Amino acid sequence: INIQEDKLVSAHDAEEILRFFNCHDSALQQEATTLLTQEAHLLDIQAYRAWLEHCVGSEVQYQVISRELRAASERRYKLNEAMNVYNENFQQLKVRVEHQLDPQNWGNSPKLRFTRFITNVQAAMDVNDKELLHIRSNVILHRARRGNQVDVFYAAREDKWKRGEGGVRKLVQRFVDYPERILQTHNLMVFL
Amino acid sequence: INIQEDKLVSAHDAEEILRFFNCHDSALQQEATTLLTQEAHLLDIQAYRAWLEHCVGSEVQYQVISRELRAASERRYKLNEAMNVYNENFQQLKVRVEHQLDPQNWGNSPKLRFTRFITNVQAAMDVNDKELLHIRSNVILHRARRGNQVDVFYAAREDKWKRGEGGVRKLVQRFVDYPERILQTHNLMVFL
Amino acid sequence: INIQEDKLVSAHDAEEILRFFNCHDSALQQEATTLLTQEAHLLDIQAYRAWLEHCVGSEVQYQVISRELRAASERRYKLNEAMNVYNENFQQLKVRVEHQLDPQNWGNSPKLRFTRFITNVQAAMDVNDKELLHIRSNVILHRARRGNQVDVFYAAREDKWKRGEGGVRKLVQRFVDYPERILQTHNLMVFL
Amino acid sequence: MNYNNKILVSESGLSQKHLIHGDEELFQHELKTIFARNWLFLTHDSLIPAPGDYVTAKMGIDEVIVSRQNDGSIRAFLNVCRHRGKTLVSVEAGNAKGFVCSYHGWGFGSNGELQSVPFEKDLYGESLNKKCLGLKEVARVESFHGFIYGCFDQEAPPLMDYLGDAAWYLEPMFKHSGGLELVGPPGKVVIKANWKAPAENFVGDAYHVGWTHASSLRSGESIFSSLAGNAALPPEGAGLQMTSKYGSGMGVLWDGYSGVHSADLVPELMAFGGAKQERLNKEIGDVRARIYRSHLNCTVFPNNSMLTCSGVFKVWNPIDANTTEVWTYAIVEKDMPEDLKRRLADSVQRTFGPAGFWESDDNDNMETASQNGKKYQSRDSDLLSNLGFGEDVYGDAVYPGVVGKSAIGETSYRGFYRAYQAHVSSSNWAEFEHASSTWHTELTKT
Amino acid sequence: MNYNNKILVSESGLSQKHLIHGDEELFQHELKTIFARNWLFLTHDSLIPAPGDYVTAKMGIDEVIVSRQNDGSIRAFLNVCRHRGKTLVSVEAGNAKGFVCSYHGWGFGSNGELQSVPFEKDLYGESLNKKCLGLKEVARVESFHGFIYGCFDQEAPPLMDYLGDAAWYLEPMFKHSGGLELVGPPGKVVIKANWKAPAENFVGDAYHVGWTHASSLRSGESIFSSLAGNAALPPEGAGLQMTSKYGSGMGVLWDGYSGVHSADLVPELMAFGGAKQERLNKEIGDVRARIYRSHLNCTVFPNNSMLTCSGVFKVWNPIDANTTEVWTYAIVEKDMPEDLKRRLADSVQRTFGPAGFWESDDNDNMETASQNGKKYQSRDSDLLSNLGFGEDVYGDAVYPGVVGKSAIGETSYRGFYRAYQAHVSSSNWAEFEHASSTWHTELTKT
Amino acid sequence: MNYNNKILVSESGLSQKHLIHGDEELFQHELKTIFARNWLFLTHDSLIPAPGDYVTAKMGIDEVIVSRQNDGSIRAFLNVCRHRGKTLVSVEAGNAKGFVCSYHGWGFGSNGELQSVPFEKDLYGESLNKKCLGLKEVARVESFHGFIYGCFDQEAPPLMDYLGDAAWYLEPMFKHSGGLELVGPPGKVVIKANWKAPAENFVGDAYHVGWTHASSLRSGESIFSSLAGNAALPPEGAGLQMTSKYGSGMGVLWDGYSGVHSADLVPELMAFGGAKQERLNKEIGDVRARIYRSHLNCTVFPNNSMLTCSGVFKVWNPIDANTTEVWTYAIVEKDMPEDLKRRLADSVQRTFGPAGFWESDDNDNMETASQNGKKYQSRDSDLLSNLGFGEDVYGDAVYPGVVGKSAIGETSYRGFYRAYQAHVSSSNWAEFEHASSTWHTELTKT
Ligand SMILES: NC(=O)c1ccccc1
Ligand SMILES: NC(=O)c1ccccc1
Ligand SMILES: NC(=O)c1ccccc1
Ligand code: FES
Ligand code: FES
Ligand code: FES
Ligand SMILES: [Fe+3]
Ligand SMILES: [Fe+3]
Ligand SMILES: [Fe+3]
Repeated sequence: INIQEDKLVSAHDAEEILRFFNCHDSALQQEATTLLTQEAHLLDIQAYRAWLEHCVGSEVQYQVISRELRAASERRYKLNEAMNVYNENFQQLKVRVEHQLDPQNWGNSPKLRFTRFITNVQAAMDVNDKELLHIRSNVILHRARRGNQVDVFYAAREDKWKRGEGGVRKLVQRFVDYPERILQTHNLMVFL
Repeated sequence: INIQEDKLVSAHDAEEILRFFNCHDSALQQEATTLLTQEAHLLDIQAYRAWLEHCVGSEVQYQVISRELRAASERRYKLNEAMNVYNENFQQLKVRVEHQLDPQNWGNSPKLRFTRFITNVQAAMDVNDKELLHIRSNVILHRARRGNQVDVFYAAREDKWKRGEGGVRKLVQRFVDYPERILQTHNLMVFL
Repeated sequence: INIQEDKLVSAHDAEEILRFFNCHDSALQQEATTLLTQEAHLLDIQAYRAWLEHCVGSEVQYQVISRELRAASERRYKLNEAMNVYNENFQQLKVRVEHQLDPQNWGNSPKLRFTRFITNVQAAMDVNDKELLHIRSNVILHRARRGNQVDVFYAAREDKWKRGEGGVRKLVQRFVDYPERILQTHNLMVFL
Repeated sequence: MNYNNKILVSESGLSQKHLIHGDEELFQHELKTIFARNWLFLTHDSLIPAPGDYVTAKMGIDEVIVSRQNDGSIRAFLNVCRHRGKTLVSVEAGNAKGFVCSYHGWGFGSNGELQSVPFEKDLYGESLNKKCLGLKEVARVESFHGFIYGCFDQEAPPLMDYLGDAAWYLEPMFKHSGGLELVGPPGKVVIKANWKAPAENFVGDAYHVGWTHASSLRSGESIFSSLAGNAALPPEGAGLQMTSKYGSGMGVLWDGYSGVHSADLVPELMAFGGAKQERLNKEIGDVRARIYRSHLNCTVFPNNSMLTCSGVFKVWNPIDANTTEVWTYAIVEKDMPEDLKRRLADSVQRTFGPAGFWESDDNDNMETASQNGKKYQSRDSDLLSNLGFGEDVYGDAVYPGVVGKSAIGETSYRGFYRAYQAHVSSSNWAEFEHASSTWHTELTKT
Repeated sequence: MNYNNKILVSESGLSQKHLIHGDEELFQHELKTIFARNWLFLTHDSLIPAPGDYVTAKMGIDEVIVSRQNDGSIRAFLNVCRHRGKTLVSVEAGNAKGFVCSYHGWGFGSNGELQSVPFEKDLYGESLNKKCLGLKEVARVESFHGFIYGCFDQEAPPLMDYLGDAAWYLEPMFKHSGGLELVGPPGKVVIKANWKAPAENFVGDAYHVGWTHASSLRSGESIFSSLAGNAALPPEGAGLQMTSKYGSGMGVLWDGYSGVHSADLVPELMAFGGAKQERLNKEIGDVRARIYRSHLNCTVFPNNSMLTCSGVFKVWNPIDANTTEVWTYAIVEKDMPEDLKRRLADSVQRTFGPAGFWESDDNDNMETASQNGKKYQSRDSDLLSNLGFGEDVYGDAVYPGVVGKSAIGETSYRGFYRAYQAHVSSSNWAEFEHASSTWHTELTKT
Repeated sequence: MNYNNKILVSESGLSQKHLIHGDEELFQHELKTIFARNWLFLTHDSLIPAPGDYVTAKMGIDEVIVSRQNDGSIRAFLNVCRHRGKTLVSVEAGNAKGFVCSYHGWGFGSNGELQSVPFEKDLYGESLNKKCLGLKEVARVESFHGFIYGCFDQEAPPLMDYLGDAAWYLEPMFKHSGGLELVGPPGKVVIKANWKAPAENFVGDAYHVGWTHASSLRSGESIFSSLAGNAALPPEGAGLQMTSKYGSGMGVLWDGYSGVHSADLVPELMAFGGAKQERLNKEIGDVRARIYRSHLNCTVFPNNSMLTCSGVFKVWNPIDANTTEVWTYAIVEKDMPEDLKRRLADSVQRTFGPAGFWESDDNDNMETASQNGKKYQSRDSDLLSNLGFGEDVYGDAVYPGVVGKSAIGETSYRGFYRAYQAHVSSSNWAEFEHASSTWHTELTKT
C-alpha cells in the first residue's frame, strides 16, 4: 500500500497488510485457528491458570492501548499519543489471574459468563525469526453477569506466537489498539 | 485441568476441554464447519421443515437452560439449579416448527429477518461410540422485525451429531447454558 | 427446498441453498475465506483505494437494498418492493472512495475505527460460467468514532467473484438485503 | 395530574384512559398507591424450606431478601445495606446465617439484625447503636397454603381477607388437593409492556384465546384447541368469570385440567385430576371438587397471575411504564409422581416460559397496547371493558363474588380496574375502604 | 416553562434559544401546538393508487393508516384498535378491504368503520354500538397535486392557503410539469437530532453547502460543484430566498435542474428540463418556466422538506427532543422516460438516502447542534439567524412572499421560526392568526 | 422538591438521604448549584505547554476548549459555535491558532474571538458585530502548581482560598517536591454510578479498603497489603483525616509512598521518596516533609479526586444521576527518572485505569449504592457517615482544618456533605458563605 495515495492508512497498518498478502500457507492458517480457538475456550470457562500454563509465553508483552483522539491534519502536538489499558509481562498477568481466582473477589459471585467469538484469522511466519509466528484475529467478547448486565467488546489483535516448553506454541506478544475511546462496558477487565 | 487449582472452572467445563485438546483431526473440523454453516443457512432463511429433515435426528434432545444465580461459595442450598427454556424431543421441535409456519401466526407478519454467525468450531469423535461426533461452536444470532426491533443472542453450543438416514449427519443433542439470566430480547423464541 | 411446504422460504433463498448444498469443494471454501478476510482487512484499515484496486472488478454491481414491510399474505399490492441504499458501479464506488479520502471530509476527523467479523463462508463455482465463483458470507461490522459513538451492522452477503487483471479474483457483484428496516446506526455509510 | 380527581377508570370499570399504560408520572404514583400498599408475591415454602434458606424477590421496583428463620417463620428485608446503601445480596437463592456487605463488611443476620461491624470496638467504641440499624423490614409477610406474599403497609387487610371471594375458587387446588409446590428457578424475561397489560389479560381475558393463540392451539393439540382461529365458540356454561373487592379475579373453564399442555400430557393429566376429583367429591362437595380440576386464569391483585391446571405462575415485575420483568414458575401438585412433576414443569416453560410459544403470541398485543398509551392522540382515548356488563351478579347461592355466568367476558377487567382506581385516588387503606363501600353494587349496575 | 410568555424566538425571528433543540418539555408541548395543529405529509397518490391500497405514516409521534377509498378519496385513521388499544396494522404498505386486530379479532373497514366483532351476537348481543366505535379519524386530509397531507385539527386553513406564498414557487414543478410521482419505498434512518435541525437546514440554508458538503461537491462533480470548500461564491442574482405566513419557505437556485446529481446524469437532465422549460414559456411565462427548472430547497412547515430537481423528499419524524426518524423518498416527473426515473431514484438515495454521501456530511452538524441544546451553559444561549435581515421585501411585483433577493441568507429561517413561536405561544388556530396579523411587517423591519 | 428547605444532609453531615444518588431533578439542580458554581479540573500545564496547544474537557455536562495563549496564559471557552450552536472541536487534544466550524465555516481564534466569517463582506456587509460573537468564555481559570481549574461563576473564591485547609497537605507533593506532571492521555470509562459515590469514596473512605480490595491487596503485594480481608487494623496513629470549609478533604496514611503499586515498584519508590524527604526536612520541616511521602486520598470538591504517591488522578464527570464518565490520569514527580515515570504511569492504569484491578473492586459498590437511591423504599432512607463523630478537632497546632486524628473514619464525608448541602440550598456564593459561617463548629460538635 502507498499511504501517500491511500490517505487514511497508517504506516503501521500498511506494514501489517504486507505481512499477510505475501506468502500464504493454508496449513498455517489452520494451525493458527486451532491455537486461538483453544485459547478462547480456556478463557471462556475461566481456566485462567490453564491459560497461563498452556497459552502464554514467559517473555510475553500483553498490551491494549487507548489512543487519544487527534485531528487527522495534526502535525505539531507531539505528546503521548496513547495510554496502556494493559501492558503486562508474565508476572503481571499472574497477578491479574490470582486476583480473578481469589475467593474474596466479591465481584466474581455469582460467577460471570464469558463467550468469545474469534474470526478473520491470518497467519504468517516471521521473515527473520523462522520460529516466530505472526497471527492476526478479531474478537467479539460477550460478558454477562448479575441478571441484566451485558457488555460486548470488539477488537483486532496483533499477536506473535512462538514454540516454547514442550514445543507448545505460546503467546509472546499481543497488541490491541482498542477501537472505542470512551468505554461503555463499565471496565475493560477482560482478557481480549 | 485441575479444578482444585483453577478455582473458577466447573467439572463439566473441564471435561469438555479434555475432549478437544487430545486428538486433533483437521478434516473433521472442516466437516463440522460445513455442517454448522449449512444448518445456520437453513435456519436463517426460515426453512424450518428442511432443517428438521436434513439436520435433526429422530432421537434429538434440544436443550437450552437458564441457571439460577448462586453464591460461588454455596454448598448447602441444593434445589433445582436450572430451568429448561427448551428441552425438546423431535415431536416437540415439530410442534414449534408448525407454530412458526402457521398462517395465523400473526407475529410472523411482516416476515422476520434472521442472521446467524457461527464461530469457534471444534470437533472430536466420541471415544466409545465411534459414530458419535461431538461439535462445539459459538453463535451470535441477530433477529430483526417490524422496523425497529433488534434482538441479539449470544451462546456456546455443545452438540452431538450422528449419521442417520442416507448417511447424513444429524443433530442428536444440543445443549446450551444461556449466559444471560434475565433475557433482554423480549423472548428466546429462536433456534440457537 | 419445496417452498410450498416450507411456507416461510422465498424462491430466491431456496435457489441460493441449492447452489451450495450440491458440490462441496473444501479447497474453494478456503480460497473464499482468504479472499474475504483480506478484503475485510483492507476495509478495516481504510485502505479504500487498495480495496478498489485489489478486490473490486471493473464490471461490479455493489447493491444493498431495504425491503418495505408487507403482509406475509399480500398478493395484490405490486409497487416497488425495495429501495437501493447502494447500487453502485465501479465509478460510483470510486466517487464514494474519493469522498472518504477528501481532506475536507470533516466527519473523518478524528479518524474512524472499523472492525469487521466475517463468518459462515460458503463457495461454489457457477454451473455455466466456470470462471464465476459464488461466495456467501455474513458480516458483523463495528464502527466507532468520537469517543462514544458505536454502530454495529449485521448482514448476509451474496457475492460473485471472477478472475480479472493478473488472475486476481475480484468482486463483480455483491447483494445484501439489509435486515433492519429502520436503521439505528445514524447512517449506512459503511462498505458491507 | 391530580389523582384525587382524575377519572382514569370510568364508573363500573367500563373503560380506562389509555394513558394508564404509558404515563411515567402515573407509574411513579403506582409505586406508592399500588405497590407499597398491596400484597405482592415473594416465594413459596418449597423454595426456602430449611432454616437459613433465602431468595431475592422484587416488590415493585424494590428488591428484598426473603429468609427462613430458625423458628420456621419467614421474614423479608430490603436488600440494601444500612451503612452506605450498597446492595447486600447479589445472588438469587442460597443458604446462609447472614449476609455480609462487600463495601465495608457490615454483617447482618438472617433475622435482619446488624450483628457485626468490622473493628467496631476500635472504631465506633460503644457509640454505634446496632439495635436501630437492622435491615429495613417488610412490615407484613403471610402465607396462602405455602405461597408467601409481602406487604410494605402495616395497615393492609390480612392476606386471606385481601383475596376476598377469589380465595373460595383457589382453595380446591391450593388447599384440598393436598398442596402445591412451586418449581424453580423461574424463567426471567423483560418485555416492553406495562405491568397492567399482562395482569389484565390473565385476570379476565378469554376472548383473546382463539384469535391470539390460533397458531399455538392448532400446533400444540391441547384440550382448548377447538378454539383455534375462532373456529368454535365454547358451549353454553363452559365456564364463568369472577372478581372481588380488592381487585383479584379469575376465569373458570370447567373441567379443563390438562390446560395448555400438548397432547403428550393430556391423557395422563385428565386421568390424574379426575381420580383426585372423585376423592374430593366426598370431602368438599361436587361443585368444589369440579373447580379443583377446572382451569383458572387468575390475577392476584396487583401483579401476580396464574393458570391452575396448566400450572403457570407469573410475576409481572414493574420497571417503568413500558418495561416489565416477567418471572415464570411452574406449579405442581405435591402428590403427583415425580416424573410427571418434571414433565409438567418443562411443559409450563415450553408454553409460557422465556421461549414459551403461547406466551410469544401475546407479546405484540401487550407491547403495542402499552406503547400506544404514550402516543399523543391516544393518551385520552378509552380502553373498553364493557363485555358482559349488566349481566353480572353478586351473592350467588353457589359461586361467590361478582360473577359473570359465561365463559367469555370482561367481568374481571371491571373488578380489577375498580380496585385500581380506588387505590390510585386514595392516600391509605382507610380511604380505599371508603372508596369501596359499594364495590359490588357499582359492578352489577344495569 | 410558560409558553405564553417565554420568548423562545426573538422579534423578527432574529434568534432562537438553543434549548429549543433539547428541551423535552418543549418537545411534548410541540406535539400539541405544532404536530396536532398543522399539516403533515402522509403519502402520494402514486403509492396508494387503487381502491384498498394503504400505507402507514407517522403524524408527529402518532401512527396512522392512510387508505384509498372505493370512491377514490383518501381517509386516514389512528393505527390503534378501539377495543384495548393494540396497534392494528404492522406493515408499511398493502392492499386490503379492512384490518383485523390480532388481539381479539375486531375487524375494521378501509373506511375506519367497525364492521365485525367475533361472536358479537352471542357475546354482546345487540348492546355494542359499533357505529360509535370506528377508528379515530384524522380530521382533515387534502392533496397538493398528488401529495397527500393530513391534519388532526379541523380548524386548520385549507392546505392550499396554508402553503401561502410558497405554493406559487412549487406549482411549476408540481403542477405545470405534468405532475410528479413519489418513488417508494422510502429509506428510513434514525438520527440523534431534533426535528427542527434538518427542517431549518432545508428551508433556508445555502450558506452551509460549500463548507459542509465540500467533500461531496469535490467528489461527485454535480453542477453546484464550484462551491466546494468555499472556493467560489455564487454569482450575483444566482438565486433568492422566500418565506410565508404559515412557516413554509425555500431557497431558489436559478437553473440548477441537475441539482446534486453526479456528472453521470447532468447532461441528460439539463437537456430534459431545458426542453420542458421551452414548452412552458408559452403557458406559464418565462419566469415561472424558469422556476420549474430551478433547484428549490424547501420545507413545508413543520417537518416535510424537499429539493426539487435533485428529487429529494424528506419527512423528519419526531421521536424525542434529540431523536428523529428520517424518511427519504425520490420525486420524479411523470413524463420522464422510465429508465431515467429509475436512475434518478437511485441517485436520490445515493446522495441523500441512508447511505447518502451528501446527507452524511450533515450528520454531525445536526446532531451536535441539537444535543448542545441540552447542555447547561447553552440552554439560554442564542442561535443566530440574522443574515440578510433588513434587506427582505414583501409584495414584490414578480416574486411573492417575504423575499430575500440573494442566493444565500437566513430569510427562510426567520419566517420558519416566526411561525413556530406564534404556534408555541397559541392555544388554537384563532390565536395563531391573531399572533400573525403583522407577520410580513415583522419580517421586513429595518 | 424545595431545595431551600429540604434537609438532604443532616446536621454535622451525619447522614444523607439516599435519593441524593438517584434523583434526576436534584442532578439538574446540581448542574446549577454545584457544577456552575465551583472549581472544576480542566488540565495540567504539561498537557498544553506550548502556545496554541489545546485540550477539550468537561465542566459538569458542558464541554470546553482549554487553550494556551501566546502570552503564556490559559483561557477556556464553551465548545459551541456562536452561529447555530454546532460543537466546534471534535478532538481531545491538538495544536492550532484557532478553530473553524464545520457547519458554515466561522473561524474563532485560540483566544475565543470570532476572527473570520466566510464571505463576510458580500453577505453581512459591515453589519456583523464579531466583537460580540466570541466564544462563551469560562469566567475564571486558575492554576495550583500546574493543575488548571475552571469556574463558570465570576464570584467564586480564588482557587487557593477554595482549597482552604486542604492546600497545606497538598503543598509538599504539589509544590515542594519540585512539581508534578500529569501524564496523558487519560483512560475514559462510563460507570453506572452517581458522581458523588466515587467522590465520597476518595475523599474519606479508608474503612472500605481491607474488605472491598481484599483480593487486590492479597494479589498485588503493595505496602498497604496487611489489610487484606480485614486481617489487620492499621497501627495507632497510622494516619489522619481532614476536611475544609469548601468541601475538599483527604485521608493521610503516614509514609505510604509506594501506595497501591505492586511489589515490583516498592523498593525503588520507597528509596526515591525517602531520599527526597531527607532533603525536604531542612526546607519545610520534618512533619511536612513526611506528609510529602505519605499517601493522600483526596477529593477537591466537587468531583476531582487523587491518590498522591500512588499517582492516581481522577475526574468524575457527571452525565446523569446514575451515569458518570471517569477520566484517569497518572501524576508523577517531574524530577523522577523518565523510565520510572513511564513505569509509574503504566502502574497507575494497571491498578486504577479502565482495566484497573483495584478500581474494578469498587464498581459494584458505587453502582448499586447509586442505583438504590432510585428505589422507592430507599429514597427517604439515611446513608450514615457518623464514624468518628465527636472526636474531630479544629485549629490544631500541627495539622490544619477539621481533623480526625485516626487513620479510619468519616470526618471527610461529613465536611464534603456539609459543603454540598450548603451549596444546594444557596442561590449564590454570598448565601453559601452565610450558610457556612459556623462550618467547623458544626463539624466538631459533641
Ligand atoms: N388469559 C389466559 O392466558 C388464558 C389461557 C387459557 C385459558 C383462559 C385464559
Ligand atoms: N439545504 C440544502 O440541503 C441545499 C442543497 C442544495 C442546494 C441548496 C440547499
Ligand atoms: N479511597 C481510596 O481509594 C484509598 C486507597 C488507598 C488508601 C486509602 C484510600
Ligand atoms: S455500605 Fe455496606 S458496610 Fe458500608
Ligand atoms: S385490542 Fe383489538 S380486538 Fe381487542
Ligand atoms: S453553526 Fe458554526 S458556522 Fe454555523
Ligand atoms: Fe394469551
Ligand atoms: Fe446539507
Ligand atoms: Fe476503593
